[PDB]
Amino acid sequence: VDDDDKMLAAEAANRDHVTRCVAQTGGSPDLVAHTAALRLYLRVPHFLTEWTTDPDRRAAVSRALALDIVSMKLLDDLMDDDTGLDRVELACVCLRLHLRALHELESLARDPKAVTDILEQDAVHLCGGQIRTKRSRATNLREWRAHASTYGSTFLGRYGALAAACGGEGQPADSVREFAEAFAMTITMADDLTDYDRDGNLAHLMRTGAVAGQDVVDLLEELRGRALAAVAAPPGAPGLVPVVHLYTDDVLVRLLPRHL
Amino acid sequence: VDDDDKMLAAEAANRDHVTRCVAQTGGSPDLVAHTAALRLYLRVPHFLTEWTTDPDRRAAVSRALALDIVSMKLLDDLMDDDTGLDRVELACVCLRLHLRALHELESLARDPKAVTDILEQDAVHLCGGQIRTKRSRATNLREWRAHASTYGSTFLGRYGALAAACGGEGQPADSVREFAEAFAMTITMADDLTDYDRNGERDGNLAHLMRTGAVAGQDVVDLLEELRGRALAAVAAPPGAPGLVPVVHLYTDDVLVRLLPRHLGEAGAGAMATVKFKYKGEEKEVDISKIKKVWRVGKMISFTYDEGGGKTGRGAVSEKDAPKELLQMLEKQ
Repeated sequence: VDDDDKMLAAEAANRDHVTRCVAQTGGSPDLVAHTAALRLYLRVPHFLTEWTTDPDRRAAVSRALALDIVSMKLLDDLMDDDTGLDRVELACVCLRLHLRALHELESLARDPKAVTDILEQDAVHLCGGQIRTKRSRATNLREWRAHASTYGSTFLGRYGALAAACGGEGQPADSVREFAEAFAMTITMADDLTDYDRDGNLAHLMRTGAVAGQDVVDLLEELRGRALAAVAAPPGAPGLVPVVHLYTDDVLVRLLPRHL
Repeated sequence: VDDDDKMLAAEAANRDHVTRCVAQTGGSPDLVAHTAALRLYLRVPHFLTEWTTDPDRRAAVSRALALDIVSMKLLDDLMDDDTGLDRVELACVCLRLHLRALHELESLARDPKAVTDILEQDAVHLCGGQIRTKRSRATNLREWRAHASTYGSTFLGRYGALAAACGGEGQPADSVREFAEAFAMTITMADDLTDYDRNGERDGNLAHLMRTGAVAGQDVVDLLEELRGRALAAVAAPPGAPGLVPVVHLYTDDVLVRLLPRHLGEAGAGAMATVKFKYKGEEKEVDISKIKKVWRVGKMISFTYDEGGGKTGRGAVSEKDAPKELLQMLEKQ
């Protein structure tokens, strides 16, 4: 029973918890399936809970985070209106998943108040951030990274902080968040360079020559370094070291050559 | 500074808290103006907090409720997507207002879990309820009422419970939510009978079912009188919110007097009234519609009526056996 076996079971359990929840509140098969197809979004709560030593607590925080992350993904589907999904379903299941997550997270938190503290603290940075992102599109790496710091880093940073708040004492909360913010930007770049083929896209700027390949490599190496430092803070999440390498190397080896 | 002046001030203070909070998140002026226009959504929290004795707590709860009610209104605008407002602003301001409401309410709650408990308890009823409302359009009053009890009654009942949970001591939790649920249905009928023309709404719409013939006017009156009675009962429960009695009457009577007649017509209030009397030895009954002239002689009401053809009828009844309709023609003749 290695780390891959824990990750795979966590991912399956998060998926089942989300799909049961979407189904019982009236989600159509198409909306249930859409939800089941959010692979990395169902998997990333396992990474965020790597510092949680009680295996029962860890599975309960992981699936609570999966409900809210999926909820925020459906809200994001609702603002783009481009899935061909029923907007009533999208909106109603979005609210249902989010309210369940609030309840599951508040019942695991040392201090239930800490859930609403973390969600309010940078709500304006996150929500005002997403508005500015979709208004003025990026024209160089500086602007791309600034925007990806909100809908990517601040977005996962919050779930990092929530995993530390509900994962039992001792967790180095600042390092969990630091990990989430660095990892989020690696996978946001990945998504950008995948979702070009599938206007402020890093892929487009790379291909037009507004952004240079070596700069993207340097950012990825900076984010790798930031993620490795965060998981070496005491106590430490050594399990995340191969994870940081896997997602970073994948952008360098498989995705960068598609745009250069 | 009586109850009408407190109620205006509370809406204006909720409006200020909500519009500032929308502007600070990067909501455009149009979206700020949209939330400012939600007058009843902004006032309703004043009704829900009427039982709160400490006025600094009252104003805090009231504005925190306004934040989440408006947020959920933005979510609704985002699912219909017909406002012309930017979808990204609606979603991001929706989330932001909601997260600020959770923080403010959790700061005032007796229990740290009470807010998320109330929001979770009937989340499936509310969320699955709204899905089925748009999935399967109501074709009669029973169906209209069952749909309306989720996105109206359950919707506001939750803010009722949160007002009680966040409103310190002397809150009859069950009665506050009872009032919210009955009042929400009164308000939801008013919206349907209004938004028929304001929004051009047809499928599942109560005004359409009334005009179509699918729902009878008298059944609508009875439901309004039931919701009035339910709301009056809730605000009479000790320690009482007597300030809410004229508010219940105002909204119910407005549906009865102003909106109903636009969908019923000549006389949509049930059966045509009659006058019973004896005349030349026979039992007689005439419809108010056939009564020509009507006048008073002591306690007696004397009158003529169209008997069919050119023939004119004659009668006199005691004022004790006169229908209100005949006595009204007395006053207006």
